[PDB]
Amino acid sequence: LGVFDDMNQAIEAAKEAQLVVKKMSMDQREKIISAIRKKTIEHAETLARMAVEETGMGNVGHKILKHQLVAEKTPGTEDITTTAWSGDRGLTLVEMGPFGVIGAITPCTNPSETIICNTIGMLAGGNTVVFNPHPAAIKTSNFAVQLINEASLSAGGPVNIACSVRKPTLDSSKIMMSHQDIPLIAATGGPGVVTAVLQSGKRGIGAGAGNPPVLVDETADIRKAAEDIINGCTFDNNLPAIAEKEVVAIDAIANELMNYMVKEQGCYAITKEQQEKLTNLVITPKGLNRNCVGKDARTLLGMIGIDNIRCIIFEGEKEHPLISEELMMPILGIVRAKSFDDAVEKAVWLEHGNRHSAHIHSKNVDRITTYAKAIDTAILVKNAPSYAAIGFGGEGFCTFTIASRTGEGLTSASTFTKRRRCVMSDSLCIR
Amino acid sequence: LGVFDDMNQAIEAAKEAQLVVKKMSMDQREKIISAIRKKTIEHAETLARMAVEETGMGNVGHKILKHQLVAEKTPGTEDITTTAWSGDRGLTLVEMGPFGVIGAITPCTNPSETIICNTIGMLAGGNTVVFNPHPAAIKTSNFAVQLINEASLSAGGPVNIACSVRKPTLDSSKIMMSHQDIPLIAATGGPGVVTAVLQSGKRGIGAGAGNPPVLVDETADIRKAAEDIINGCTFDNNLPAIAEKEVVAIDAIANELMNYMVKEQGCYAITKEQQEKLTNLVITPKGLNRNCVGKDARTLLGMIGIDNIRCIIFEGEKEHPLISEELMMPILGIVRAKSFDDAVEKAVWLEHGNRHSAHIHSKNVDRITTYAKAIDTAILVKNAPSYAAIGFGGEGFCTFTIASRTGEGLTSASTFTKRRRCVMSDSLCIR
Amino acid sequence: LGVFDDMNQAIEAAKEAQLVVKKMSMDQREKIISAIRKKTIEHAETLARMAVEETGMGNVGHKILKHQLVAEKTPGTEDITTTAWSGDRGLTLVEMGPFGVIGAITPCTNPSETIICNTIGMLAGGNTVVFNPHPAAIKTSNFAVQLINEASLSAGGPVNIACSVRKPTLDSSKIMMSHQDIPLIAATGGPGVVTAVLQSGKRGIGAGAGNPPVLVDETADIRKAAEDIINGCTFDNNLPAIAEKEVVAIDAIANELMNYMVKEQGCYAITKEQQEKLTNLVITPKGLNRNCVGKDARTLLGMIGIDNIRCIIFEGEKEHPLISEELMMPILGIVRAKSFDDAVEKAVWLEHGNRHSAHIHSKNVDRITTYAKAIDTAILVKNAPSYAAIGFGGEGFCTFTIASRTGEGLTSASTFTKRRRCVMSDSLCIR
Amino acid sequence: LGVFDDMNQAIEAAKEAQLVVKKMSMDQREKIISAIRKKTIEHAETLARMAVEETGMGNVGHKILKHQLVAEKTPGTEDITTTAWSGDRGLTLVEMGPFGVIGAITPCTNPSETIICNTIGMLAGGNTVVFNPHPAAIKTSNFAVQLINEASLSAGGPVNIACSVRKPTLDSSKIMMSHQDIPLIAATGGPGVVTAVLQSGKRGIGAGAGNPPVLVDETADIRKAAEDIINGCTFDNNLPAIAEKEVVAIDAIANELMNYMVKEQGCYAITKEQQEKLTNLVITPKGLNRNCVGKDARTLLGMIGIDNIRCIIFEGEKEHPLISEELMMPILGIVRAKSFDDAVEKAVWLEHGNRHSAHIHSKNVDRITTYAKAIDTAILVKNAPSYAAIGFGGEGFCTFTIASRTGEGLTSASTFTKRRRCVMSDSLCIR
Ligand SMILES: CC(C)(COP(=O)(O)OP(=O)(O)OC[C@H]1O[C@@H](n2cnc3c(N)ncnc32)[C@H](O)[C@@H]1OP(=O)(O)O)[C@@H](O)C(=O)NCCC(=O)NCCS
Ligand SMILES: CC(C)(COP(=O)(O)OP(=O)(O)OC[C@H]1O[C@@H](n2cnc3c(N)ncnc32)[C@H](O)[C@@H]1OP(=O)(O)O)[C@@H](O)C(=O)NCCC(=O)NCCS
Ligand SMILES: CC(C)(COP(=O)(O)OP(=O)(O)OC[C@H]1O[C@@H](n2cnc3c(N)ncnc32)[C@H](O)[C@@H]1OP(=O)(O)O)[C@@H](O)C(=O)NCCC(=O)NCCS
Ligand SMILES: CC(C)(COP(=O)(O)OP(=O)(O)OC[C@H]1O[C@@H](n2cnc3c(N)ncnc32)[C@H](O)[C@@H]1OP(=O)(O)O)[C@@H](O)C(=O)NCCC(=O)NCCS
Repeated sequence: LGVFDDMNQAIEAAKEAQLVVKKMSMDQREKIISAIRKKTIEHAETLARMAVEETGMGNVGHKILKHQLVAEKTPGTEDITTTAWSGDRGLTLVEMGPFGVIGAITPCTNPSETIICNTIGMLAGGNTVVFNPHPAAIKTSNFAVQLINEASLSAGGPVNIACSVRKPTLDSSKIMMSHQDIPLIAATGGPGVVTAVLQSGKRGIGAGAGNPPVLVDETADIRKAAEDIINGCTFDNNLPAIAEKEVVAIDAIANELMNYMVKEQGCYAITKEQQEKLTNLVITPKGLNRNCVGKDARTLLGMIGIDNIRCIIFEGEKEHPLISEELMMPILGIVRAKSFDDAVEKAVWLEHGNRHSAHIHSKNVDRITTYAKAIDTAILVKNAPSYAAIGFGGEGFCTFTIASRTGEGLTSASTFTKRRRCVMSDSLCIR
Repeated sequence: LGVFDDMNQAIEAAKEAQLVVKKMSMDQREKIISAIRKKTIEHAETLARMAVEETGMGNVGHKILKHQLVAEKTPGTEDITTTAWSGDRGLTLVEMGPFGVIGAITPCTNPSETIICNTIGMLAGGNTVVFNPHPAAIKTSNFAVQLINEASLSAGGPVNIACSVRKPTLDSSKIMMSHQDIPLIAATGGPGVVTAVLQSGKRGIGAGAGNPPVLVDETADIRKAAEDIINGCTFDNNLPAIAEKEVVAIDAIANELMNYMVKEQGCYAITKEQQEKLTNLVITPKGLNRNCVGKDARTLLGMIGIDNIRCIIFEGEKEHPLISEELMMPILGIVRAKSFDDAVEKAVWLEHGNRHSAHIHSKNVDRITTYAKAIDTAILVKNAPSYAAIGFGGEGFCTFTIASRTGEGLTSASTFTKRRRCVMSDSLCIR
Repeated sequence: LGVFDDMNQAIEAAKEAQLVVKKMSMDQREKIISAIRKKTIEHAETLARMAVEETGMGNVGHKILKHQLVAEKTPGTEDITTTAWSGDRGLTLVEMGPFGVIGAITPCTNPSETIICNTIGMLAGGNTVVFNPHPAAIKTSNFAVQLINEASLSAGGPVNIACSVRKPTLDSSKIMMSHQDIPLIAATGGPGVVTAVLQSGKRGIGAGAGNPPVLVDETADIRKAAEDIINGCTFDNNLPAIAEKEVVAIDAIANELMNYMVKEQGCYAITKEQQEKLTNLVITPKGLNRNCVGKDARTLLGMIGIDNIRCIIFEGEKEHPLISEELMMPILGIVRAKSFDDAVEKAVWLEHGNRHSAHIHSKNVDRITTYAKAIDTAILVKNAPSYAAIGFGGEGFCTFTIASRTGEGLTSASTFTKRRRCVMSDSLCIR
Repeated sequence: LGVFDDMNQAIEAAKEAQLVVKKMSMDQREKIISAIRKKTIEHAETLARMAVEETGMGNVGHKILKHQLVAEKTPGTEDITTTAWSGDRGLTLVEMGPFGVIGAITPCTNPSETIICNTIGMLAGGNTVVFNPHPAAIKTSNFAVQLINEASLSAGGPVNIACSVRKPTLDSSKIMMSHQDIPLIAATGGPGVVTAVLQSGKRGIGAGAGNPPVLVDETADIRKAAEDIINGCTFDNNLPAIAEKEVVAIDAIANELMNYMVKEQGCYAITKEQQEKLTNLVITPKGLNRNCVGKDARTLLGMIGIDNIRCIIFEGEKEHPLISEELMMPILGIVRAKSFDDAVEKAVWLEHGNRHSAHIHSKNVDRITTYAKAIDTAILVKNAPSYAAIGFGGEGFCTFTIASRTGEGLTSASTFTKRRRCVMSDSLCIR
């Protein structure tokens, strides 16, 4: 249901559906969107269980919360807005119109979250969407597509507002990328897929990688910073791109911070020898060990023969491979800094020019400003866990497509629209 | 001044300048922008004369007005705006940050207009820009770059906020497109350059082609529609992408309309035989005749041995090559329509799926709506000349980079920025 | 529950509640607001029945729809918004803070609609409210107050977010008006109460009277204009201030229009003699006959011995007392106009400088503009029934407090807040 | 020129002018506004000198800067904005229309600043204005009116966009307040005039009094706080309502702060005996000594026989009459606080429920938030002089009419407009 044997079929189906969607009222779109939100909540446990079973990554309870967040806080048609300028020369409107059929490449970390979040946004703007799901999360992804189409059916149709394929491949992704009925592709993934999309001759909205540092200075609430940082790091076993993945801590509070992490936040400190063993396990000749990504801390420790604990920590240099590299594992090094400017320099290196996400615990407005300016990320969270950036304990809406590479930031319905100016000359200014 | 021997030098220079620009206050940027506006006005006659002399296209008086429009109505730092959401969970800001060094590929139709308009916008957002000017308008383009740098010098620097090269080529455009210090390219030109940009692995903001129809229905002010349409068509000899390039007229008013065009608007009606000769002249085995593009009507008529007149008109079918093809010449066919829905169908075919610009003369709100929905263009002008779309007799700002292919519409400073969300958790909501 | 024996008690109670509300999160306010919306829908039939029984005015089915509209389309906390300006000099925020305890004077036409609509808006902005209900609709009004407090209790409190008195009087309204703990009064009623409020030394948000003309010109869809106009006029038996209360029709379509009204819209045309009898009935030495206001057409006709029909119509001069005077009865005179400018002149006289509401059926953009500029009302509806102005078949939110006298227009949560500027100097601009 | 013998003449003249202004284009209004800005700058020295000579208050150099600020940063027609909502049900616009002729009551502290600032704003929205100037600043005020009319003449008229009377009185203010052609009064003054305006049966936009505390905590940059606070306090000899008028300082930094004030900021510390003499001088049986208001510190000290120095300071209790009372003199008491919460409590008492202005020097986000929430003022400045609140070293526009009593905050053009909703049903949504 919405799932096809080949990519050309999927696209044609979505194209037919879009002729209806584009003519639907906002109330009609919103009825479908409401049905999607409801079904996402109703089946959050199933979606969450499916992802862990299929990919081996993450954990069920956190994926339930992520789907609840998508359902509650993804913008709908209220995100489609109009500007008006009027005067003696008349009325000029700027509207957000559909692109048409949008292609979307989705990850195996937040598979159904991305699919459902993209769909709500894209439908609100009058589009339909065709997915090429990640090959490691195909069943989970297509289940979400099927749910979306059931929701639309329950609200009177049409079917195929979201489409996918049974056996997504590099080849089927290439059919999408070169298909002339797809004017826009939303690429949520790694530099591999995204560069390909930005080489397609289409507009591409491109997520990128991150390696988010969290800087803690001596003005911070250190007890709360420990709680926030481990909560954010270990959320869905560090799978989210936004999650804290290393700490830069001012010398004077580093011991207090790590002590709290061990004593109150379920962190286990590993020795140099244990760091060496863990490094050899999780970084391989083929790169990141796929058998380790998104595993919980107790499992990773077990894998190297070390038997409550939810995070692995240690103090190290920024160049340490478990600190400099984005692991998507609950492994969190603490880098000690001599001074604030030292700390900012370390955090900037650690972010690696991704301009994705960065975090700080500090009560000082000048410090916060300095860091924000220097690090220049799509996301900056101050005195909360990273997930405050997508509306979990922070103001603002949720997305799972953070267009750090192409600059649109946290994408929503308005992102996936074409701008149209309508100039009504010398009339309809009523003033 | 701002002009370099090779593209790598240009880019490095712009990159150095941008480290200063990004740290400049809005007042500092605006001082430079004001100086640029002033200099553009001061040298509009020179820029206009240079373009006609160098390219052989357009006319001086209209290019003066286009530069005046750029100077008066291109947005500056006021276009860089901030959103805030606040509540018990604190304060979330969304800001527009710089990309960095932006590459820009510019046309030979509105060469200096595009360069100056792009620069004002890009500087406002904290960027610098490197141009690869059109090879047919190199001297005009680089003069504009030099003016921009003189303006910046007059306001205290820095130099190289806008850079270019002495001898732009396909090769130098390729250095820009593949340069890792350029994260964004603004491509103002034809499908050739734009597709290349959208294959570059960078975000590309892409202008496209158009073929703007103007539909006149029987409710229109026909005398004024004749005036508006010929004024818009013949503006800078039909060079602008937005200009009217064919008419679709309801049968009942078509004769009245064309009569007005001949009697009051300086139009000359050509016979079938003359249409045939003109077609053979302006469409060639190599495509559009470069020796004809942007020539005035008296010149084009002279070229086929026909000796006040500012536009060539005739009645014909939509498929007629002087009607279906975008000529950028003051040649305007009138296509007769049986009914409104017939007229909309003809206009939609004639726009060729460019979703660029379209125009209508009608006083009927339902008719206007029908047409606007069906034609789905970045620009729709109602009851005015096309140039009302860029702020000449219409509400709204000016641009010369209309991103019809990639969907950003009429570009301005905000277009050329990265979005950043800053989440201040549990503080700085003062309510 | 929320209802007190005397006004000073009510105000103190609301004042205590407001110390909690102002510190509530938007999510907490919205939980209560959601409960209020739900309860309003659940008890819409009861509220509607109570009003007709108590006041003798209006009709139950339409009052059900009015309460559904209030519940669905009154803005909540989303209407409380923040502006931000940032640059080198730091960050400036403008926020909407509470006034405190707001007093409100409400009508007997839309009693509970006004109370519930005011409360949702006022609560969203951090205020509480104290009502002095209309003495003709006390039981209906206080039932609505009780419902509001039940909703708040169901969501965890506090009680007394809305308060009222058991026996509202002119005297108790004067205690409210002169009470130093009430910095703002929202006055929904007649010139009597509103002027008193604007003499109170407090800010007053003041509804005024109207006499809304609907102009139909020869370009209109006349069959649909007949339907829309009688639907709008007869909605809740013409009680709403926005409702059509006289027609100005271009000569050429007047007969067609009235024919449709009689043949398809349940209108009964009265003779001059019948007009005379009806005039003597409904206009009295004491003014409008209270026994006639808000009665259906069949009843009014019966009252003068005339026995499907839902509206009384006739053709007459603008000065005819059943045309020039706001009756809040389904009595609708048609004034014939020679020309558009004649029609605009007649409609402007008929609106009596209230600048409240006016309506037009016309497909011509210039005509619409002319009329809109000339009539200068808080509300102008084009080609729909009047109730499109409050979100019933038109874009936009619902209100029952239209501040035509003081200029705030269709009031909502943002209306009832104080503006606060917060200047964070030389920090927290992250760009 | 714009100045009349009696108030009825002034109002009729303004009423005639407004029929033209309301029909003027934004470009036409802005041409006049530009001329007003230019003339204000050109004659700032004259306006400044006139005020000091006439009233005996303030100082010329600071009044020059205040007029430069008015000219540069008062919003014009860009502050008049439009909202649009569109969908299947059509297009709804909300516009800002004129009130008409606005009455304005202006002060003798910032006489011409208020007049010019009000006029720019009011003209932008399509209004004209009639002033009743303060009787102590009549010549200065009417000079400003004359300048405004010269500016309008220079831009082609009309004359009388701003009107005044030769001999303003309580009686002429009452003619304005009760005049039926004035639907709105902007009252910039003391509780006396404002309450009268809020008793007039008109909408009144009401400035109120203040007594702005500046709280300095132990996290502040104390050297800079000393500079900022004395600069803000002593600006135009403490005449502005926004200016710092007492300090609440955390014990631990109070001595450092006052030491800096004496050593670097030209403060003179007075003994208890000198405080007693100064109190007897400046507070009298008739209230504030008019012969002392707005005098410089050297003069006030001289007046009690005490002979570089620009501010008088001393440490005292909050109830000390030179601390608790708003003096509009460069007299600044420092109140010592035991703790932050103590300091907030003291500052809140000192503001006296005016909800006007308050200030803080602190680098701590939580502290700032606590204070902002507790003090609930129209203006809160953090880590700058008070005048950052009107755009002098802070983000945001300038006003001299801060509607603290009625809640509109820092008034501008949009403040002085009526809101109009225009519902275009089932057309002109182009999506
Ligand atoms: C989670 C992860 C380790 C799983 O690895 P995996 O199972 O081997 O799958 P991969 O993502 O490496 O991709 C396998 C191949 O399919 C491609 N691919 C990825 N997503 C695809 C999709 N929807 N559709 C089609 N092909 C896809 C990849 O490019 C790759 O091809 P390649 O061999 O030419 O490089 C990996 O996806 C990853 O590291 N993702 C992080 C990217 C990201 O968004 N990071 C921010 C979050 S912290
Ligand atoms: C005006 C015009 C007829 C002049 O033609 P021209 O002098 O032959 O120049 P061209 O634009 O055709 O380009 C010549 C070559 O340089 C390329 N080129 C164009 N702009 C370039 C630029 N800034 N920098 C480097 N190369 C450029 C072209 O791709 C082309 O290469 P190709 O042979 O591989 O196709 C032509 O530019 C044109 O038709 N432009 C319309 C595009 C447009 O924006 N239309 C909307 C306005 S109505
Ligand atoms: C419906 C209506 C005819 C009922 O008349 P009514 O039962 O006699 O009640 P009234 O509104 O005339 O008011 C009776 C008295 O109580 C006053 N009053 C009205 N509302 C009051 C309220 N909430 N609380 C206290 N007193 C109120 C009135 O000022 C009046 O006092 P008065 O004798 O000094 O003038 C009358 O309210 C009316 O005409 N309202 C229209 C006002 C309006 O908003 N029109 C736009 C809608 S079309
Ligand atoms: C500066 C000041 C001390 C000068 O005092 P003044 O010369 O005696 O003039 P006043 O303002 O006291 O007013 C004198 C009388 O004219 C009235 N008045 C004030 N402004 C008026 C105006 N434009 N037009 C007509 N009457 C006016 C006053 O109400 C007063 O009448 P009253 O005797 O019934 O009370 C006094 O105006 C003042 O204290 N203003 C502060 C109000 C304010 O805005 N404070 C915030 C700034 S810190």
